[PDB]
Amino acid sequence: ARVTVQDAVEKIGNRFDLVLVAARRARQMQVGGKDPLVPEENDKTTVIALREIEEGLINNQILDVRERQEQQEQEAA
Amino acid sequence: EIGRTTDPVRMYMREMGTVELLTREGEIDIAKRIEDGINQV
Amino acid sequence: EEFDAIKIALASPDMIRSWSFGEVKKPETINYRTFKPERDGLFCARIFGPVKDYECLCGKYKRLKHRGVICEKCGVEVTQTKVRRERMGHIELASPTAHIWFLKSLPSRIGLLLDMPLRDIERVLYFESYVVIEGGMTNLERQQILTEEQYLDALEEFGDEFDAKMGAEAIQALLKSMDLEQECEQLREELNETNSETKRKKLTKRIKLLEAFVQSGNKPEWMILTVLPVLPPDLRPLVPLDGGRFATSDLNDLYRRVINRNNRLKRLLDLAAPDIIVRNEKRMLQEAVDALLDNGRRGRAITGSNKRPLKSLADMIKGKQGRFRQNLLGKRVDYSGRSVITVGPYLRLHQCGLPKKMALELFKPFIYGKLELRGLATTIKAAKKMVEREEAVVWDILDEVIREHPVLLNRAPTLHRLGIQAFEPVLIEGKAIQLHPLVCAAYNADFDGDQMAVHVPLTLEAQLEARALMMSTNNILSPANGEPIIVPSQDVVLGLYYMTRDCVNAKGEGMVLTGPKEAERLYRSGLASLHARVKVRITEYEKDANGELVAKTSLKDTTVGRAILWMIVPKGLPYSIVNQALGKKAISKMLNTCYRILGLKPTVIFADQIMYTGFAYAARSGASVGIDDMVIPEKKHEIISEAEAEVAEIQEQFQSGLVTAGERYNKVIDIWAAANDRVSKAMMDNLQTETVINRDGQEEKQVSFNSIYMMADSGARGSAAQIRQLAGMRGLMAKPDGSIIETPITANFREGLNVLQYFISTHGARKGLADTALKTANSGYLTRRLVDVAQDLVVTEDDCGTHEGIMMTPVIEGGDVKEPLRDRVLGRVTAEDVLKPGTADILVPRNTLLHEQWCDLLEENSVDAVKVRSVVSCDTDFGVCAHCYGRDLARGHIINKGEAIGVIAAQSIGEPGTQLTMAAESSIQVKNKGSIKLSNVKSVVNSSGKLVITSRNTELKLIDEFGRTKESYKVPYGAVLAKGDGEQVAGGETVANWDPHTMPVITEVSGFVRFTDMIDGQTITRQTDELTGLSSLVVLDSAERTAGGKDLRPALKIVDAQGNDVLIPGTDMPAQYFLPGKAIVQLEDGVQISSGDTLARIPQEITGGLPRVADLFEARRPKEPAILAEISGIVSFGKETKGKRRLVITPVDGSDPYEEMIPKWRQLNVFEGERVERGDVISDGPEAPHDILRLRGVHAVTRYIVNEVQDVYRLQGVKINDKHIEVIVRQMLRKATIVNAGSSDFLEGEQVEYSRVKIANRELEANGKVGATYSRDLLGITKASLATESFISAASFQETTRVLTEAAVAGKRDELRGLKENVIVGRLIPAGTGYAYHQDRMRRRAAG
Amino acid sequence: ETLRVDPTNDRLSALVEIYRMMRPGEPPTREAAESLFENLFFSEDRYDLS
Ligand SMILES: [Mg+2]
Ligand SMILES: [Zn+2]
Ligand SMILES: [Zn+2]
Repeated sequence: ARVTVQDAVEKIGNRFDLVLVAARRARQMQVGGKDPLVPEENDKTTVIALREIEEGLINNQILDVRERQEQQEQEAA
Repeated sequence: EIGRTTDPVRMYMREMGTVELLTREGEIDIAKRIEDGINQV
Repeated sequence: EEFDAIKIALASPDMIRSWSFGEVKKPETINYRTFKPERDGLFCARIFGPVKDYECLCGKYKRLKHRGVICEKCGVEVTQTKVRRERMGHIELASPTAHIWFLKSLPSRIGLLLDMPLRDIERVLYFESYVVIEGGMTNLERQQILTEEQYLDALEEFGDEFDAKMGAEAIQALLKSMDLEQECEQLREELNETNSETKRKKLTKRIKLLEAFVQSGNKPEWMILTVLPVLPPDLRPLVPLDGGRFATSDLNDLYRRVINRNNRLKRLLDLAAPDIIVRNEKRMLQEAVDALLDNGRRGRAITGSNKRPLKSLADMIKGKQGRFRQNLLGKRVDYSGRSVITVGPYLRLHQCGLPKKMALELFKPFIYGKLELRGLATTIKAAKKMVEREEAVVWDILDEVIREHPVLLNRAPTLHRLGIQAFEPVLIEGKAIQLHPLVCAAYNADFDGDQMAVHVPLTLEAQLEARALMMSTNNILSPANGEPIIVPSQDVVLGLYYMTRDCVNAKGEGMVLTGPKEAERLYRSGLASLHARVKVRITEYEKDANGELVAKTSLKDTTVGRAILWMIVPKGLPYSIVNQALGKKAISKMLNTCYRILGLKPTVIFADQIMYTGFAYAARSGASVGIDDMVIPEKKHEIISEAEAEVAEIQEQFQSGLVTAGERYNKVIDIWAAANDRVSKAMMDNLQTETVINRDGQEEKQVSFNSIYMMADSGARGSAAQIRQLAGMRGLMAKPDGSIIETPITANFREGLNVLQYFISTHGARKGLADTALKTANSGYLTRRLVDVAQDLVVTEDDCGTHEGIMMTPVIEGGDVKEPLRDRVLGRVTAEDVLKPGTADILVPRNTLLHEQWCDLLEENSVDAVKVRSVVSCDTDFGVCAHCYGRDLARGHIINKGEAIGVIAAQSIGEPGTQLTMAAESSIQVKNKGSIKLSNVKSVVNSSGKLVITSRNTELKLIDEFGRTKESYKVPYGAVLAKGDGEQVAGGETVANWDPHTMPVITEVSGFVRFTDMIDGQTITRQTDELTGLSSLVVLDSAERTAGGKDLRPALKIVDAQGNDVLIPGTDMPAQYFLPGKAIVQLEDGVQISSGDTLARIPQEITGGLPRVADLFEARRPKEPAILAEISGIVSFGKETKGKRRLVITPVDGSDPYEEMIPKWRQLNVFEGERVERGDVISDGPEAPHDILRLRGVHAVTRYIVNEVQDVYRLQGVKINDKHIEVIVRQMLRKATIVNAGSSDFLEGEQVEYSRVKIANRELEANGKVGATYSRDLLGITKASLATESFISAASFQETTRVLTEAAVAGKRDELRGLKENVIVGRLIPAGTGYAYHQDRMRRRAAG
Repeated sequence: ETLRVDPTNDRLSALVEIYRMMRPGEPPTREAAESLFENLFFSEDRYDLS
């Protein structure tokens, strides 16, 4: 979260993996125009991504599944 | 004796020092021979 | 665009023409009125591109209709301007010219190919003598130097078959004609017959050059230039300065003179000049080319117009200020600022105060973007005008921008990775940056004029890794050792000390309080004091078996201050933490406990609250410093007068001649030292515990509340020595260099020094100050070398699966335990578990991380030696596995895959460098009680019943009741003992006795003594004494031995009445005690010697600083190395040659005899045939690491280097984990040398990477075939770093020209593995965050 | 001992030795060596101990 990022690291493992995952999710939020899962509370996209990861919503597996589903649906139409 | 004097100026002066000057007679001698060669050709 | 590798090779002339766009024929640059460029000059627009974008000189072909079309009339192509930065030209030399790099850069590759001494090529090139290319007729041969007249002599006779030339044409003709295959095979054969070591190695290196030179596809002809390339104009600009003048680079000048000489040479040849003139021109052309390529290496540097040498291409690459270090490895940066720092005590640990103006400037484009988003500005120019006039909406937008955006704060020099940290900004007014007090220690910053630099991370990934990896709340432990770095300091410590301490009866004795809240309500109302001793009811919490917090309530005895402090402490910790007067150590331990019990977040909040409370109560204490606070003992002058009178009497006694100079000097120094100690102790006694208080009645005695004493105890700022100087005596001083002045300084700073004493102290002051000033540079250079050696290390695997390790024991140097296990094994992985069924039933499971709990288990079971997995033994290629490393000290767990170990190790070792500086040997005395256990001891009983030792290496220990070693000692050879093995010795007892200034040959038996092969006059000298008439026999050595008595080897026969010697049981050795030279037997021949008596008396009569560690890591050879025993067996002397001591070791079982030359004046420890093993020491002196590695093995050299580096740091109280030194040693054992014919393409004497050999060997052993045999080499830091498999890394490090030449000749290929390589080429490093990226590219190698 | 190691024999050879040490690579004529030594240490305008 805002102060310390300990819980997210504990949730994912590597710090480096955390950085990469949260970066791609934040890019998604910023420019891809998606809707944050957790409330805004007037936060940058970076901290919103970290709070999403913190409580188990966003993770590399989930992001991959979501993107594959979107691509499948897009190609269907 | 050459102390590996890499200075090109030294090499030039050493090479040019050998040939010795000669005046008032040679110049006439060489000029005559030059003109003789030109006349021959 | 995308690439994979970089390769280097020589350039063929047709290649150089391939690069070119046209050739440069005139030396003109630009026109003097209209500054347009000239037709074929150095700046032509036709060949190097157009000056102004999309516009040729005439402009007939314009308006982007013609793209790439050349306008014919002006010759100017219509394209972009950037091409002037990348198009090249060329120059066609009239005479071939040698390339200086391949001629002078030693070992002179041209010399190696042709096998000619350098001076011969020199004499040929400078037109001083001829050389024979081809003698078909048998008279002459190839590469024979011919003098001037000698060529005339050979031509006039022979002629028409005689090819001799002179100058660079000759050298090129020699290289062009020489066929590589022939010499390759011939030298291959030649090594097969005779190997003279020097000849053998020179042939190996020449064969290496030829084989590589054939492989690479280069041809030797290309070492000599015929076409020369010309660098693009915009990299050597000619620009107009504002004042009307012009500024130019030097390459313009050098190119101009090359072109001038070349043009005039063409003119001369066209004109048919005499030969001396053309020879002159040819030399000057060659010199001009040499000065172009590398100035000053040809001896005399061409100076510019001014005074100074012109700077050439090689100069643009090489130095500290060349491209490599100054523009590629580190460069100036946008989005950055700089200013003075100041303390902000109200901040939270993750914040920094940023001035409004700096913030407005740094975040400019972000502000433009959000001004446009909200519609407040239509266009960017409107946004500019909005910002420059600073409207209020701009400040609102800025406040919205910086929120959640971290910035990076840096303070140079950046010694370790904590010198850069990321903070969250708070906008302030003013112009100074506000820094949180707790992070000053990490930065090494003090607020007296320092400055720091601010950088802005831009992308989302940069922001995230500033928040996750770099944020200040993530760095609380140091990566060098595990201890925390957030450590409260001066004012915080003073406040907490004052708040906690207790006092006698003062207000509010013996009240009873319902918890801390009442304590605060009492103190702040003036009803009680912070120091009252009160009884308070307190509820602690304690973490349960499954993490639950059980609550326990009790009634404790404490003070008001401690009760108030308790309100801060997070729940989970015991009350005992707060219940004593806190110093610095106590506070740091409090934080450490909170960390290892509760986690990270509670410790962060707790650290803040400690800081806030410490400031508040330090201020309320009102501690100050007056001059009355430095008390002086009432009896100082008495001590001084007594010492003065006593020294006066010793000096008076000197003139009686009873005392020499050395005696008097030493005595006086001892006297003054004793007086100093008495004065200091009296001062501390008067100061420390001087307060007498009434305890409701009679008197009481307590520690004092003197302010300077408070600053001493609390550990806030003072120390004992400083206070000694303030109130005692200043002490003794030293003359400029070594000598310590006789009369000390009796005055102190309160009393004031006088003129002479001040002048005396100035010496030491200036010496120390200059030391620091000139020590910083050495520290920096050392750390740079260390960083460059070990950068490629990254954690790559999870488990190499190796079974090796290092056995580790606590260090028991001398008498006392320097280091226990728990400091030395914590956080490492145990390999090949040590079990002890029996006394302790020791169970250590495989491959476990040693937590604190496991260490506690080890302590209570009290085990001493543990084998531990270590980096130097890891089996992974191109990296180390996580398990062989251990903890990540900064974080606290098993280390993550992909982290850059090598840089961390180098930084952690090099960081403390700045603070690092620059005989009663009679017997052996045990300190504490215990039991004796000897090891490797050869004992012999004498008649006195005393154990005499003859073993060379005898070690003394002290086993305690629980079975640990508490002491260790080295028993010298021939030392008499006191007690045997097994019995318990007593504290203070002496166990051994020997003669210090003597090595005696001790007797074992009795009987008659026969003096054999020793004659008087030939071998010994007659010595006559006075009336008593006691004579002594002294054996003369072969140095002064006469020629007739040379074969006489002195010896002592031990015979009985019959002469027959009884043989030792079971052993067949003859009793032939051949004592070596100078066996001084005072007793004459035929004297009964008792067992245990002295036969001979041969007497036996340290940098330690930053240079010491620099020499340890550089693997330098000590001047006087100890010699080691190579092969076990029998030892003897042999036949001396010119005095060459001849040492012959014939093995007991091995057949081959091994001979060693020995220096004449060096002594030998061993006498004759002994049982000496691998690397048994035989001489005395410093030991060389190379020998350690060759003989004892790799673990031995690692242990040696670790120990002797760590001594230097321990002596200064600097704690570094051994793991980092192990890493550096690993990187320092990289190469191996091959001694075998294997199955692969290797050779005798080649040096190749140990990993490469492992790969080839395992590959062949998967196929049955036998691989080659190798032996590892140990190389210094600089060597090992210069010998990597990558010319970019080595070239950026040091010695650029040499490594570029070797790489160019050998046709190397760089595959871009390291970190420096990717940094230079502008890519993601293969470590940390970037790691994953490269591994993807790795699997792309599968699909290619 | 220095005399025994000393290779030169007379004055002129000594001047030649000095001359070819100071200016290597030039023929050591009589007058050149003489002038070099004099100007080297004993000439008013080329040496001054103030
Ligand atoms: Mg300062
Ligand atoms: Zn045109
Ligand atoms: Zn390993």
